[PDB]
Amino acid sequence: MKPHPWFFGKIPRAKAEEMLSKQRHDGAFLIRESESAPGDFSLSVKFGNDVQHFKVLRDGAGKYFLWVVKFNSLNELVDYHRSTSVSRNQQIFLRDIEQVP
Amino acid sequence: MKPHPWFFGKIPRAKAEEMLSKQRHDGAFLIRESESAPGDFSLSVKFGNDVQHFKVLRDGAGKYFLWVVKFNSLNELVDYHRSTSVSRNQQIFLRDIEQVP
Ligand SMILES: CC[C@H](C)[C@H](NC(=O)[C@@H](CC(=O)NC)Cc1ccc(OP(=O)(O)O)cc1)C(=O)N[C@@H](CC(N)=O)C(N)=O
Ligand SMILES: CC[C@H](C)[C@H](NC(=O)[C@@H](CC(=O)NC)Cc1ccc(OP(=O)(O)O)cc1)C(=O)N[C@@H](CC(N)=O)C(N)=O
Repeated sequence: MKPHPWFFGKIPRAKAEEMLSKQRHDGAFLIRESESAPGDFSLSVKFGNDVQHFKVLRDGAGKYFLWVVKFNSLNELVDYHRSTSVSRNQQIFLRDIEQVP
Repeated sequence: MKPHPWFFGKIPRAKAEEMLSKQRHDGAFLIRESESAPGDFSLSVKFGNDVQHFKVLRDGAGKYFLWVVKFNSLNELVDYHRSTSVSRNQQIFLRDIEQVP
């Protein structure tokens, strides 16, 4: 197993936008630890000339979700959204960022 | 910025032990998403011929901690424990795993 290329920890929201702006393909994303909401995660995704931000929500048991379907881990939430759009306005599917070697 | 080499998402506790057992230096670690406690994180660390597991605890606001000092993110908790032992029985400091290229 290898570490996930999408977990950036505590990077500012603006930094996520700076990074994803340079990505070529829509869907390029990263999970970050919110600075405005300590203890919560945020999902930042590239789409066109913009970067969309989503709150990773939790149900009463601690399961994670964006809209309706929830999971036992961020890992599963991320994988589910690689084939089910994270957006309700466009078909945007998560894909790993082209990491800098 | 680059993704953190310590976040492995949802990997089994046994898999974390398998991986860390191969690491040469004490302190080599990874953060994983608990399978027994969905929504919670676990910290696995190598020490000698064993792999120690810690529950990443949360306070009422969602801050993370192992013992007493708490942080606004897993990222900060991890960095704090690179210079303050995660153990009360041995001086074990977190250090990035020697990732396989
Ligand atoms: C345009 C992207 C998506 C579609 C849209 N996003 C949103 O509504 C954003 C709004 C925002 O960024 N406010 C500052 C949600 C959001 C709110 C705060 C936030 O703070 P940071 O952790 O500091 O970045 C991050 C994201 C949405 O409808 N989100 C849904 C679904 C979701 N899980 O976010 C919602 N608002 O419940
Ligand atoms: C030997 C390692 C450390 C020192 C020790 N660890 C512990 O007590 C472990 C016990 C355990 O693994 N039970 C199965 C805590 C622990 C408990 C459950 C667990 O489940 P998984 O997410 O499925 O792996 C992981 C770790 C401890 O005293 N931990 C403290 C501090 C902490 N934050 O874990 C505690 N138990 O509160």
